[PDB]
Amino acid sequence: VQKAHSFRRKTRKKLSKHPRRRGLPPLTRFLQEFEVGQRVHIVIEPSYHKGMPDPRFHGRTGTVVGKRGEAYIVEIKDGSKVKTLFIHPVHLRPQK
Amino acid sequence: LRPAKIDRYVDKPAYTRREYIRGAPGPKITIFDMGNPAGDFEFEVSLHTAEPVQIRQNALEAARQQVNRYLQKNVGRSNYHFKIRVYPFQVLRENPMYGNGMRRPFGKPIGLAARLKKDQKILSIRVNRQHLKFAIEGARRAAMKFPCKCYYRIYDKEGNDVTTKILSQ
RNA sequence: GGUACGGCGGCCAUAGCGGGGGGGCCACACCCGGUCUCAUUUCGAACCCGGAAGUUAAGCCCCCCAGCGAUCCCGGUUGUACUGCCCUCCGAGAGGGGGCGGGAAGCCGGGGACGCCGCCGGCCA
RNA sequence: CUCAGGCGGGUCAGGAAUCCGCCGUAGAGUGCAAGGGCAAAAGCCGGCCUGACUGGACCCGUAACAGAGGCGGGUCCAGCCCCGAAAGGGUGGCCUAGCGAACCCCUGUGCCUCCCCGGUGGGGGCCAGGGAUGACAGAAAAGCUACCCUGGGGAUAACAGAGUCGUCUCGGGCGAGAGCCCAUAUCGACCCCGAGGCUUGCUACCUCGCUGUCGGCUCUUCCCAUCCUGGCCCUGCAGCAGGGGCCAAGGGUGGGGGUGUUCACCCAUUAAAGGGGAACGUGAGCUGGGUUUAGACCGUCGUGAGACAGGUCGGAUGCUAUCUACCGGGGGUGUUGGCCGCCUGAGGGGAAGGUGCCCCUAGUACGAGAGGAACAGGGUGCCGCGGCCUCUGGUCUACCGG
RNA sequence: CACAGGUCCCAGCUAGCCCGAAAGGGUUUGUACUGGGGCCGACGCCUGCCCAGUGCCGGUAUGUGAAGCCCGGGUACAACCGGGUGAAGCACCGGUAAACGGCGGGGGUAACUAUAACCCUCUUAAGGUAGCGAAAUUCCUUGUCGGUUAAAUGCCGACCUGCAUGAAUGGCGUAACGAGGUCCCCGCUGUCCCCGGCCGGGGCCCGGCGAAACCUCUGCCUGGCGCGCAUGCCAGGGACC
RNA sequence: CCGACACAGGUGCCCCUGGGUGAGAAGCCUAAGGCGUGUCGGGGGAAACCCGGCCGAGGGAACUCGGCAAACUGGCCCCG
RNA sequence: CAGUUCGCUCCCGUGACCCCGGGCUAGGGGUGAAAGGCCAAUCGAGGCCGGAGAUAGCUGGUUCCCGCCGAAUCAUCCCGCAGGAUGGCCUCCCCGGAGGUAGGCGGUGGGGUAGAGCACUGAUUGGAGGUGCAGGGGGCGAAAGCCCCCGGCCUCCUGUCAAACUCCGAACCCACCGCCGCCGUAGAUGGGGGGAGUAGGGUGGCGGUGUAAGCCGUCCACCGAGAGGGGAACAACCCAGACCGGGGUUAAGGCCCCAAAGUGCCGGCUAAGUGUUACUCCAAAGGGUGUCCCGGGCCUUAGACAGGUCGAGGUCCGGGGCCCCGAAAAUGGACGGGGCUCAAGC
RNA sequence: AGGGAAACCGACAUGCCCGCAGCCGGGCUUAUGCCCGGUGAGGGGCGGGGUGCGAAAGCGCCCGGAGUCACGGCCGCGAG
RNA sequence: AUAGGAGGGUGCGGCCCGAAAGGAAUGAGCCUCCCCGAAGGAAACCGCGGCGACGCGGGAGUACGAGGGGAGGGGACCGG
Repeated sequence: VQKAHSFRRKTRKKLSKHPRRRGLPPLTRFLQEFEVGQRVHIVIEPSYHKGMPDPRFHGRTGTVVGKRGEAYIVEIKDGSKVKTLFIHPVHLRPQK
Repeated sequence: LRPAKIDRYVDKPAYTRREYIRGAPGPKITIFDMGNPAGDFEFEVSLHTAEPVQIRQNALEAARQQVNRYLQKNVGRSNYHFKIRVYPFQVLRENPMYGNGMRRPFGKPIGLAARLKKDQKILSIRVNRQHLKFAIEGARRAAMKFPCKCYYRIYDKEGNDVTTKILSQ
């Protein structure tokens, strides 16, 4: 039986957390800052449910191209299409 | 009862989650320890399988019964420890087939079997020096009831292989 | 510059749990009393207001351990289990094997580990 | 503020009423399925409130890559607000389900508009919310066809063919046990490994611009897992007979009753009255009893037309042999010139033979007895084959007679 | 199928039934011993219960019920809204089964063992009466018993357990009748054991007239490959025309 | 004449039928009338086989789904 | 003879009988002793002409040559499933101007599969210890109660598991950055426009399902849409990707004859015509002092076994290679054939 | 001269930045060619403007002049 | 009239035809000799290695080699 894709489809392990990492994460990831042109990895924090990108884009690396509110505008290349996402800094990590 | 060659092989995935398997049958083998489990026995004859095999609970029960009868007759209840080291977990199913064929062909449970790996011990008979020949004969009789090639080895208390050493003299 | 002093943090168990010894210049506490501020779906037990008669008994601070938990290094199991590419290699079949490239988990033995580190201030000098 | 559960202690009070202390990483709870997340909370108990709001942007998903009406979600700007000391939080439910185009209609709210102008009643238009299409990207909708018709499909069933052997038939390994003892004279549990394609099934690979079905008759041929006939081994084989097994396919394996039957059952004989393959051999060989059209009756089901792998009566079988095939009959060439005659036999075909009974051995061997063989030697029947018309019978459209 | 016979329904004439667009018309130069419309189907004995369901007929107090008409609102007039009157038809009541069709189930049953037969009671209208029954109806089925045969999935008689018989879509019986289906007996016979002779017409040869169906080209086999059953392909065998 | 035909069908069996046997307008033979044009001829132990016909010892349905086909009886008088 | 006939046999033959001439009933109509029968060889709705060249997603056909590039049968939607639309994949033309990334090395991130394991959730044999636990049943006692067991629940040991388990966890895959390599100013990545075809796929490896065949996806290698050289023929297997005329060397593989190339060389094995099979085709469990070997043993060269006397090696065990039995089918026959035994087998 | 359902309102003849071809100047290069610096039509991007929704912000469409006619060809729809 | 394949493809050999359009007496097939030759490429014999099949160094990159040229003899075929 075909199943359509939803936000939490097949995310039992991808969006799970380590048992020893249960609770609030350290505030550094929440309060980190980025600059235009910087490249950041998309690593979702399951506890924070706001500003979360689609899990299909988890683990990719994107380019910051602006900012709106408290969310960063991240551009990715899915195949040959440019996709723009609004991701909270808690779901982001600097490259290197 | 269908031929055992249908289930002898382990190509299919493991099917042992009773929480989600509906109508899974209850075991037909209930005794796994016999003789004197706490006895102090010098030697242990273990029967290993040569290939990864699935042994049906029917075959396990038949081997248990015949080996136990032989051991009781020729050794004595207080002079051996016959143990089966594997429990049947895999659930054997069958296609439930006026009368459709291959339509909705997922099978319904029909039996149980134990899945083993290469060079895995199936059963162990602990005995003293005198009853080693009887233990070997019982192991051979058990092996004759299984769907694969099996061999036997003799170990001391520590676990060293001394089969040739002992059987030679 | 010292200090078995405190406040705000970083990594978030190699830092935890459980034990042993040591301390009261200042500082942190226990604690004396509830008119005023505040509160009990009763209780000044907590929270809050007012202080020093006593105490270092313990929170706290200094030092130590390897019982549990965690986790880093080395040696054995072992280049074992498993696996990417090629194959006119074997096997009745299941499946295995050769060449080049990767490589565990668990267990055993010997060490490590009873946390590092940053900003500021108090007291003394 | 901290749960579920547990431990020790308490008047009624016990397993469970209501309490007190300790342990307790969540083993509780969330409005609801599952997954994930939540412990000075997102859980429990309280205070206030309505942001479950108005005017709009950009982006992700349904729908990766890679197009989308509708729908859901995320990040924001402004307005008016809620909570809080403040930071900060609020565009419903901790995240993922609980729902839906066009046309038409109802409601709110302000504006535009109705054919030469102006007023009134009424109509039309823009924006927002609502009434549903579950076949859920949105026709309003019951059946028979056996009187059927058309276009196709081997993209798709029934018979047959092909693959497989679950099932079917037939073997093997081990040996618990039954056999006075004795596992293997015979049977052989519980288990396990195989062979054939002779039952049924599964698949849908060839065949739907057509390959005619079951059964019977006629005829040909082949396999052995052998029923009898030939020769042997073990025996719980005294003889006569039995049980198990081996080599062996030259020959035989027949006649009848009911039934369309194959099959199965039964009768009298027999040495036996074996199982199968050949497009379930054989309809350009036959028959047409069964099956499967068109007529009709009964039972049951349906309001009905009708239906029934339920009975029952009737219901068509086309052929001038093109090639090859086998059966017999002829004309040529070649075989180092032609012709007449008699031979040889490389090869092919055969069953040219098969099988009962009777007399003696012999009422002997064997055996307590009953009962009862064999080697050898003679006779003859039946089935099959190849010939003949002296005898017997048919015919004798020559012939003679009534 | 029809048929004579049985029985039911409509109709007193400008009727009942029917053709048609209408005008007019058929039954009708007719008149209930008649015209029209269904079902069964000579003849003999008979045809039981049920009106809840569907249908038909009569009543219709009462509810609903279209247009038209009336009243009030609205419109300088209408459109429009509310109410009153309200036929037929439905709701409602009754008759009607030789109208369509139905005629089960348990609680039970006891006395002898089965049997249960009379017999009492509830779900909905009633619970199959007289007859017939393994039947053109019976699944199990080749039911069981008896006769017929040496042998009987047949036929005849009986039993009742009627999957799923039945009274006018009639039940049962029936003399005579039948190119209807079905079983048995005497006799007869080449149907058969088991086939053999003979007659005439074809077949065959010779002289004439003289086509058509059909036709990719061709045309030997065994075991294989292949779209899985090949004269043509592969390896072999054989073969003068 | 119709059926495409010098078609074994249909139309038209629409009107009539000497002698013998015989109940008979039956079957058979024959007179009148007609024909040899229901139109290709010839050959032959010259077969097998097919279609029409006759017979067949002993048995008498053993055949077959089923006595299909054929055979048995057969007219008249008397009894019954 | 005949688009319904002929022969024998059979039925009615004074009646509801048979036939003839003149008339009437005409197509959703007539007529019908009811068979959907008959109505001019036509009847479940006649014939003729017209609408009409009706329509169909279904079947068939579509005509000259060479040259260049060259697919697809997979995603969403449809009363959609033999049919269409939007995309993906092909081709042709044009604008733009400085980059791009199929492969690789190192780095920064993501993962929870194979394997493994019990630290959670659910399963699992036995033993030991602790708990009166609504267990439960007995001894014990008028009754309240104790003493026994068995069971339930915890810790440990022992022996086992998981597609809907995970304290751990690869190979490997993906995103991005630097570089090597390659492509690109003879114009790539990219953008615009015109024209399509494709919506049945098959073989092969892997995954779920099924007794199996098979069905359903996935990998893009080969046929489809592909020549040549081989596997005996063979779609798919091996070499190999091909303009035309010549010369040479090699690939797959092959060398006893068919048939080009060795009756080639050394060491060993097989006695079964086993085999003469890379894969498309290939028989098992179980057994063999049959042979050739390896490794462990106990006795062990006047002493070990076979039968207290001889007087040289025995007696076991676990394995490896080849072979043997287990092994029955239908037209006569299949290592491709002949045939092959220090080989022409392995 | 576009925006809007309608009433109706009603825009850059270049303010600025990158920049290919071409042009100019310089260096290497035998030459071609390469590199560097300016100007750069066409191209891209800002800024500003008209109208529709709004309280406004902000967005959609549009604005710094290329269209029109003809011959021939491919394709889509309807007619057989 | 002893021979097997969808009737054809590659190469040549018999028998036959062969004026014109094709070459050719301004020389055809043919015979002899000389030169250069791409990729490729031997052997006689000498020494050595290997149990052996055989190989290594020299001979030698030699003879030969697709093709590209030249000279001599003969005198009518070659292509088709």
